[PDB]
Amino acid sequence: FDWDRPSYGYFSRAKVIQSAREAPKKEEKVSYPDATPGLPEDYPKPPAKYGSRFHWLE
Amino acid sequence: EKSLHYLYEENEKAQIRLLEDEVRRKMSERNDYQAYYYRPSVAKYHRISKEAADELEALRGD
Repeated sequence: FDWDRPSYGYFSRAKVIQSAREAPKKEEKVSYPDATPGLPEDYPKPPAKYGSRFHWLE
Repeated sequence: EKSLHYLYEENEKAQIRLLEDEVRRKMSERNDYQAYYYRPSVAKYHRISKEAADELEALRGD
């Protein structure tokens, strides 16, 4: 057949091919529209109305 | 007028105390907001372990 035997580790490397079949899908990030909302960093902080509102304080 | 001002301040403090009690009750009923009544469960360690397991696939070889 006039074929050459390959080396000892020819078939154990990484194979790069031009596959005709398209890759199925990219892993999309799951959307959670109603998560737990925290206090944002851009939220203004005025002083509290009548302070701590505890007994006898402010 | 001093008693009128002190009564107005104490009455407004009473309304804000009732309103924050209602807000805290509705927050603890649903565990919605991230300040009180919220147990922060994080998957930082799971993502770290998944990134490490993806990194050791490149390390597999000879």
